[PDB]
Amino acid sequence: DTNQREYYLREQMKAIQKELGGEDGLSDLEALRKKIEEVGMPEAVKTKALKELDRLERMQQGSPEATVARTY
Amino acid sequence: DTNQREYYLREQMKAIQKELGGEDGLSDLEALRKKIEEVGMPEAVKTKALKELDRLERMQQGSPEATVARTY
Repeated sequence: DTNQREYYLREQMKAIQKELGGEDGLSDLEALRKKIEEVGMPEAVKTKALKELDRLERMQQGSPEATVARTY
Repeated sequence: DTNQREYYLREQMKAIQKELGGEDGLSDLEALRKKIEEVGMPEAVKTKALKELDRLERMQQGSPEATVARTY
């Protein structure tokens, strides 16, 4: 039930996050987060990929740093 | 008083320019939509064309990337 309350909270963040500037998509970073936990993968490289994803998530997009971390 | 005057006159003139605009002004958005919908066309490139159109619909000017997605 505590997770229920939390996931409602972030459902509301879904709503305003969507409508606050238009919706690019299901948030293709969230598509990457889904796909990482589908294909394979070994445990060490899954940890490395999730740290790389969280690093890409909190930087501003369109940076030349970000277009390398997405291609990787 | 001067700040409130500035904001009112600023968006007044911009609304004047919008009204002096019919059919979204020149409105290259609907022009490239008509340039999509009247030729071809396959189906995955339909999705690619509509997502590039939706990336053009959100941001309008200031970044190089808006004109990049226009040309692309």
